[PDB]
Amino acid sequence: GQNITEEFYQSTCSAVSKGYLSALRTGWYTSVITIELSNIDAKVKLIKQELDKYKNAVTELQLLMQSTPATGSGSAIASGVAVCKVLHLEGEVNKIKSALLSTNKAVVSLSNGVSVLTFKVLDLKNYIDKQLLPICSISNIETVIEFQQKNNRLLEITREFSVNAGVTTPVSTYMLTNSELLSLINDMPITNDQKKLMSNNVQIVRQQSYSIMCIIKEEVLAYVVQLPLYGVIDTPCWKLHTSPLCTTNTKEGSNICLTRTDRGWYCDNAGSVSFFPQAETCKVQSNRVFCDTMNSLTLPSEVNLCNVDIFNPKYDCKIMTSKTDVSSSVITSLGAIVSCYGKTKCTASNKNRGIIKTFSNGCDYVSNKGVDTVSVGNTLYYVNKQEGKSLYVKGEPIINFYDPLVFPSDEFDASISQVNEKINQSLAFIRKSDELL
Amino acid sequence: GQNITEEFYQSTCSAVSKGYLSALRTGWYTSVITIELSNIDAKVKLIKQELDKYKNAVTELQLLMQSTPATGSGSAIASGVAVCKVLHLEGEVNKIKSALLSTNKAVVSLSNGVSVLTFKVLDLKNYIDKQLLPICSISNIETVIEFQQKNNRLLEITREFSVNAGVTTPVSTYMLTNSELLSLINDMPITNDQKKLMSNNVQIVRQQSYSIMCIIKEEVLAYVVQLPLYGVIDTPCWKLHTSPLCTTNTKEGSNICLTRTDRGWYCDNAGSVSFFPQAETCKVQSNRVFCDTMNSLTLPSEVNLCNVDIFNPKYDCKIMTSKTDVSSSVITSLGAIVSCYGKTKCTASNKNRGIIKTFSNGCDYVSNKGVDTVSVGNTLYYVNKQEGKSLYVKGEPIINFYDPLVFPSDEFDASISQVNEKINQSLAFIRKSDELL
Amino acid sequence: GQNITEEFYQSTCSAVSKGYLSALRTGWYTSVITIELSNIDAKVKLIKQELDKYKNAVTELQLLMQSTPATGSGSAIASGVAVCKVLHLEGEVNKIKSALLSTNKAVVSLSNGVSVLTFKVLDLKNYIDKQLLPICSISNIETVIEFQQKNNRLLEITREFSVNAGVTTPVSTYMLTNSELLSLINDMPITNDQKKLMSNNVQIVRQQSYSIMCIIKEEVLAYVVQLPLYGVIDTPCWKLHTSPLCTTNTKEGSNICLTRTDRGWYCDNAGSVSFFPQAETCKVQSNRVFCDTMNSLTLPSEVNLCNVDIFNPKYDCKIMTSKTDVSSSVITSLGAIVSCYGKTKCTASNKNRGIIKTFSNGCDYVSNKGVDTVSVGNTLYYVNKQEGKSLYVKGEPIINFYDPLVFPSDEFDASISQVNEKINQSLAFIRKSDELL
Amino acid sequence: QAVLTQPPSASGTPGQRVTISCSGSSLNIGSNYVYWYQQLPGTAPKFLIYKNNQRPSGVPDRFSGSKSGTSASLAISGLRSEDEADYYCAAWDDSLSGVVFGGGTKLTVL
Amino acid sequence: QAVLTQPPSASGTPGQRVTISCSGSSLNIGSNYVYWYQQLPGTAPKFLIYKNNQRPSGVPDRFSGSKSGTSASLAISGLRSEDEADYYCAAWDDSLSGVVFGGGTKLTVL
Amino acid sequence: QAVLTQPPSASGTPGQRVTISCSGSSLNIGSNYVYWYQQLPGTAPKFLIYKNNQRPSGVPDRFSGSKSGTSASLAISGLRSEDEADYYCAAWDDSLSGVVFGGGTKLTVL
Amino acid sequence: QVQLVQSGGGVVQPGRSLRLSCAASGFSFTNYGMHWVRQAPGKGLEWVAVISYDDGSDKYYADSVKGRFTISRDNSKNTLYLQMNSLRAEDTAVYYCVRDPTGDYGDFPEQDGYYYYYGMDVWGQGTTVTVS
Amino acid sequence: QVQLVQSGGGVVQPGRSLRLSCAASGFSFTNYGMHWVRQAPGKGLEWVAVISYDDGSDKYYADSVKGRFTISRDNSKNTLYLQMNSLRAEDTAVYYCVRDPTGDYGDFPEQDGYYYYYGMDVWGQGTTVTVS
Amino acid sequence: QVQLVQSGGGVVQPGRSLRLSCAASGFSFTNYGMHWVRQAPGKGLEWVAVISYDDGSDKYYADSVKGRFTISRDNSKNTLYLQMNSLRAEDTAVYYCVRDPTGDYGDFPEQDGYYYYYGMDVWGQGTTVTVS
Repeated sequence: GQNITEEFYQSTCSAVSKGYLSALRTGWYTSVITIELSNIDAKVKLIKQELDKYKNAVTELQLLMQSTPATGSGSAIASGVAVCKVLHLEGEVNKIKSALLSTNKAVVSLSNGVSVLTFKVLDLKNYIDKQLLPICSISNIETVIEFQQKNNRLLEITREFSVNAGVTTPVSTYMLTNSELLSLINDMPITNDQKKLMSNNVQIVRQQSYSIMCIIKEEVLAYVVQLPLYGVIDTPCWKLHTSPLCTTNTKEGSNICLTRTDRGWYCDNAGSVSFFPQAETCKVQSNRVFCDTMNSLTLPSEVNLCNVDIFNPKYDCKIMTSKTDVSSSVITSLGAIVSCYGKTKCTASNKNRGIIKTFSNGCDYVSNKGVDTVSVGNTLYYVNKQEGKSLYVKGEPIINFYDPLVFPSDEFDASISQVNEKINQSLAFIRKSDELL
Repeated sequence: GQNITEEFYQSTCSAVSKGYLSALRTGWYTSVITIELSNIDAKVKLIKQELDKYKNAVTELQLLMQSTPATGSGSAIASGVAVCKVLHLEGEVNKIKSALLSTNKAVVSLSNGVSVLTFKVLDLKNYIDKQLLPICSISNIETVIEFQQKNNRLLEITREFSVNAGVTTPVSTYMLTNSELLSLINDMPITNDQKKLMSNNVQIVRQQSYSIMCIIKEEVLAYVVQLPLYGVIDTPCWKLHTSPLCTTNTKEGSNICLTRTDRGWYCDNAGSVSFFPQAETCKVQSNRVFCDTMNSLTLPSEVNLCNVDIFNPKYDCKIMTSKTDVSSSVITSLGAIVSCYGKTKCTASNKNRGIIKTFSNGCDYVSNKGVDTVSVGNTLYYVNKQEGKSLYVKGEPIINFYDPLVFPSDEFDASISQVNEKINQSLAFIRKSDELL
Repeated sequence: GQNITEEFYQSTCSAVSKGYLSALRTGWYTSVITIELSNIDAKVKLIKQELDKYKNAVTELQLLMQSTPATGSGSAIASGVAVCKVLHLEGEVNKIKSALLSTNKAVVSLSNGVSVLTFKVLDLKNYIDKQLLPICSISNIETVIEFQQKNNRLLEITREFSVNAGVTTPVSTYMLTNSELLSLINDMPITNDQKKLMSNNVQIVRQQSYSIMCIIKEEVLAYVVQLPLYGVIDTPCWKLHTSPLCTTNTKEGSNICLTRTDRGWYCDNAGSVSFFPQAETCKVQSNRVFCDTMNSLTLPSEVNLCNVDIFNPKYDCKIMTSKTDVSSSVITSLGAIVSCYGKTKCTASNKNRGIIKTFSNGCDYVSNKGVDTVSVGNTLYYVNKQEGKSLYVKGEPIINFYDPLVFPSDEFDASISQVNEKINQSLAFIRKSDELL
Repeated sequence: QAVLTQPPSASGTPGQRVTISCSGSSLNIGSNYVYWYQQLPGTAPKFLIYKNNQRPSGVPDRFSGSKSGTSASLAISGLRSEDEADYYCAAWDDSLSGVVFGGGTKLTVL
Repeated sequence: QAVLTQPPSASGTPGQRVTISCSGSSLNIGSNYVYWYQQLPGTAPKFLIYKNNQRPSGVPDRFSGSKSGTSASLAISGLRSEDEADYYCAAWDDSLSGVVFGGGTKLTVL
Repeated sequence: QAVLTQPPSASGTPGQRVTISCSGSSLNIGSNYVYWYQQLPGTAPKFLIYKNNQRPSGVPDRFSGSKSGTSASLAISGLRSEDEADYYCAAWDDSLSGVVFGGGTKLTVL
Repeated sequence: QVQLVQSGGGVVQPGRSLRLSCAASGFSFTNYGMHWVRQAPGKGLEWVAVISYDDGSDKYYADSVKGRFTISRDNSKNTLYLQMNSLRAEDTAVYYCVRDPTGDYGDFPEQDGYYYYYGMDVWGQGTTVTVS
Repeated sequence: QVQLVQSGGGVVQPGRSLRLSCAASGFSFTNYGMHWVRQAPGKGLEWVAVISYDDGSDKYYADSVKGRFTISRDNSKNTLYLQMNSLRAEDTAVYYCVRDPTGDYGDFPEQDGYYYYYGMDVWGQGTTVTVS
Repeated sequence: QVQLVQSGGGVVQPGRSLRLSCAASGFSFTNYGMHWVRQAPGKGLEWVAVISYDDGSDKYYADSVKGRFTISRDNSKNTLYLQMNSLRAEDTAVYYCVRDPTGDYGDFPEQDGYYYYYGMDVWGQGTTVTVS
């Protein structure tokens, strides 16, 4: 729930940050956002130009809606586009227009059964058709300002759609203000906990949402905002940090290296573990992790055994190998992993004291409590100042269990088992020559 | 032309979506976009501040033009930058300024022979020098509004250039409005079909275009907009979807897997096939595919034989291998490939009926006609609602033709031939021991 | 310093562009940017709406600051966030507010010892609390315009923060104008050369900077702008361009290929060489290269020996191998590498002359002086028009030193030594059969 | 009781267009395609309209179909004598798991 | 000369809150956590406050701590007779490379 | 007929600057570099200007070159007696596939 | 010569069982789903059951016959079956065998991985069943 | 039964040397750093030295004792040492042995890779040293 | 001692052929392109032909001599040739041999992969050819 803990494993040159809580996007909720349109001195010329801006944007969006919707072809906006193709049917936009008369928001059930939360964020019909057309003529300038303020959002929404080919992510305050999004969260069919979670992190909700331009028909401008559904909440999460583990023979080039490849975020999900290899897809609010299951791999509960016994036969833990013993560092949640090899100078420093630690050759770990920076040669690393408990788990480096002569130097996506039987066959290669003579 | 068809191959756990048409960016067209500048109560203070905004933006752009142009070093804007270095010569900007007097657009032939389509999108000289300077003095407020409206585009264009280091993509409506871009498309030297194609998809044209800041000299603000040339039109395209194909031995870990690696878009191009491995680079307008040939691999016409006979000797079809039989799904143009392995629960569901299909162990395929979602364990997949014909081609899974004992588990970028002779050598390794005793 | 030179190596199908100068981001400098806030007819309704926009943005930012700061988890903004957590302490914001009374900028030493350069870019307190509250009432419209102009920056800064989850990069003119950034550069503790370098390339400084939303407390809106520190200046840099090198046996498929994998930028850094494999991370101002050391690998000075003797035993030069002899081209700083294999048509053309060169099978190189485009089959390449000297270093293609029968076809991340001993073992595999009979 | 509701009888004179309605629910017509069938007396039903508006091969142009929200209709233009038959709408129903038929429409030609 | 400055004596009657101040520099208190100790006469010091505001197990609620910029203070609420003791603040000092103590505060209970 | 056009004769007194013009087309001068040569009577031409404005080693500063759009010119400042010679401009021509010369300019010194 | 020929008509006893047959000719029977549809005397059409393509994995029945009727297909014999059990007076109807287009709208059939209703294009001439 | 027991008290001569001992019992001594703290007669507390956890890599002294005093630990004997050299009249004080929590605030100790000051939770009862 | 020495001057008959030679000394002849330039009596300079560096792949002629003249080089002999055929009265001129800088502006020559005109820096003293 809080109380971030972190364990570094001397044996595998890796660390695990535990104590986080999950918020996993497992589904999508489509909502329909609508703008109603009016079909139609220096005071008047300002109105002339501003009305030209209004209608130019409408025709611009009308050109954009011509059988457009698609992005990335990851089929992420597939759920939203499905609603869009339905909105293109005879009286479906009219249902939305009917419910939103003299209101800002409404629930509509399309003839497919899909209930959509609908919102009217701007009324240019009831402005142009009731205050602006009623007057080439004369006017007072503070109507020019008022028309510019209202028309601005339509122009800015057309701005985003044109440059993003009708689909935008993340969702801007132009597409949906905090007020409008918080209202939408309040009424979409989710747990009181899910509503609380989304409302406290609307910025993250924007990151994992889409705005899809749909249709301009019957004087309604409608676009679909595809909101995330977090169906997995409050389950344990943990992040795995990995760094190369090499031998430290004195002579340069005579060393063999090994690195765990399964780094990223892991979260419990219904008896299995969801793994997100691309830390891009996860957002962290200092004890809560929001991740998209689209880029997730569903793994057994036994994958955690790679943190306690990397040689267990129940799971085939993945590593890569090399014989390049370069010096590098990784910044974890509560500290830093420092892989110092060869002649390189590696240090940890406090901004007020200077160097308070010099690392020896090998893989080591320091916490962030009294350290500000870490230097590995020509690179300067800054540590996070998150608060937690840091643990060091003693153990023999597993790179010492391998014979350098039979060790597979180049393996990019191997594993403990695959490396072993690769070694077995190379041991058999020498062996059948060991009894001929 | 339309009529999207899709064939799933039971033998290789892959699918091909045919029936699309091509629009391949093979060249660039450089156009020059120009803004002419004027060299120079509470009514006046608003003019004071707005004039300060005008000149601050000019000096900002003048600082930016100091031997700047480059991005990505993929040499994509190389053609545009070549025009830019020419515009820096003695009377070359003056040629552009001469033709654009009392007009919005003009063709200019530089002294290199290069004819450029030139456009004047904003005239601040003939505004500042004819209505604003003619009056510290007095004024009426509706000149303040008018100066703010005109100066806004210059400010917003400076906004984009500063944050993108002088080169922006995609091209915004600030750099080039739909009206201005459609006019440019109308006159650039291309087929009537190419003009029609670009004008119906200006949003895609923006995606594949660049705006390069060039020069401020002799009271002209000029930037180069690098427009795409689609020299290959209306040729067949098809997308390949791939998913792991594994054996289904009951015991976990006793299975071997295989996956085609050549996924992406393929399009016919002058006797060969253009392949775009990064589906990022292609944009789809539901039967038309716009792709950039910069990220393309030119392949023989025989590469299609991997969809009809993956063991043909004419082409060496690429696969990767593994022994991890995880469950995963791929959403295609007209359906979904479901790779269900082991104990995992895989289902397809209709939003109104619930689960209408439970997948068995292996690789299978369903169409999008009556299915809304697909579930593979903890992941929920939504299908596209594109309309077409879906075909299932029966065939023995090629993973069953391999002996698990000799099967290369870890191959990342192998092929049918490379795997075979890797198996041959490992069969020879056992063999020479099979006749000694 | 200038005078870009480029050497193409016929032996390894690679080129090196020398003569560039370095500007390496090795550290960060945190500065604090502040906005002071006021805690609180058709003329009045415009004020009403604009005041609603003001307070809605404040509450929007207040919701965003709730234990937010993090992005990417590369720990890049770690230094800035450390200042942010300090600003959350009792009188730390008050120190910033005290120094900035009746000024725009000030140096503050926090109680941690960290001296921060602080700036007040907007004063809404001394506007709302002194001209706008002093009047529901009456007014003159040119106060409506004036309030809209001042409030705009706050609204636009809230715009960026909401869509980027409180951390934005690059840094916009909304977060920090050129005037404000140039002032900050002038006073931050760096060399006169570093101040000159940053001030001439503020656009690049923006690319490599972060703006972090921090806190709204005690009527101060503060965000941290994390400026780059270029601790390595004016050292030699060089870019390596690589292309496949294949044999040219007549029969298709009977050829073996080889490609150097160490492409990217290299720069001298304190007795070692800093390598940036992702040319994304480097920005080039036509003789000056700005690179971030976060994505850097520290290599020995002997890595350059791969450009003069790729078979030297002092460094293990990296290659990948294949037997696919496809035709491809690479555009270098001063020309183009053309790998033409098989039946493909490869040409270089001048825009005024047409084809002036037809390439034969193999790897070749042409300069950019008299060439405008290069064609390799269906792909059209444009060359840069940078000026320099181009050199061709004769040498036997190293792919001819390998026997195709023992040659490892699939190696993705191999090296000269790893390929050799892979060949040795496969030669031993045949050998022990060569003396049994 | 005929999940899909359509009028029991219709009448027409030659040359006229008759329009036969068919109203369903969100779970049958609003979600799925609508198909139309024509059954001359003493004969088996003939496939008339598919995917709400498509003529099978050999069905004249004067037959047209359309679907509106949760309801559909068939437009027999240029009414001819042999068109006198029973016309049924049908669609897949998701609340059930089967096809549902209309009540039929006995169309008389004068 | 007691790098951390705190008042030499304090006095209080039962039920009162006494407040003991402790002022340092940027290099000791402004940068690091502050810890408080209580030493009854003739006894060893007792661990009283850690991380500027945390009670160890078995330390009553009436003891509270706080830190402000470069200075810290300890709030002995509900003063009791046995609280009569010497109270020391301590923190890590980065200018040196060791722990620094306050001067002590002889607190008398009436 | 001398693809590049330059005046036939020029004259000057010592100390003067004479300026020799050379006009071409988009395909020769507007696209490529311009080079200048000096040919004293009875001697071989001497390399005078390259890349439109560069002095070869051993050519005095008073010679300068420039190029403007499709035309170029050579500025012989501080005219000296031995400068009396024929001056030729030359450039690569893309319409042809060879080098093209100017018509020459017989420069007399008084 | 697309042709569906039905057989199996006649009277039966309530509580008993009875089967029907329709043999397809002139097309690839394996690739199309098939329907059973009845029409009670003087009543309208009532859909009975459907069988999926080639393997019949998916096979759906109406509630009027659920639990008593069963559909099956023999792709080798190009013939469709209807297992009728527990016959009642309400089941008295003329029974029709129908091919589901399964995509073939004049081009070729499709394979969706589940049952999809494409319509009812080829009809048998019907057979009569009476329960009394 | 967390317990620190000190021994080694007595008078000494200026310029001479003298050692101190504190033996830990009731907890895992290896996992915690340890402090030496003195209190001169009628004066306040003065921090003397600290030793890092398990290995004592980092070991810091005050300037009042720098270059003369030395700290060391025997994890096998669960006992801490103070090497006092060059004793002077100003060193006359009652000397205390203290455990540094090293993270254990009631849960468990941590391993930061360097010395960090977590406080001073377990104290010995003190021993007396007089230089005269 | 950069030096170009020409030889081969003399009278000839129209319709006949004649060759010219210029031998380079004092520099690496292989690395530079070379020019042939003539000057008819009382006329201006007329460019004749050029040969590319080291291998002469690219070799360009003027239309006044296209199809009749040919250029060639012997890098081993450090000597340049001009193959003149079908001589006419208009070809009567003093012929010059010139080195193209090929990048060497005082630093070193370059290799562009094709012919590029860098200028004409080293000139022979000329030889006379008369057709009559």
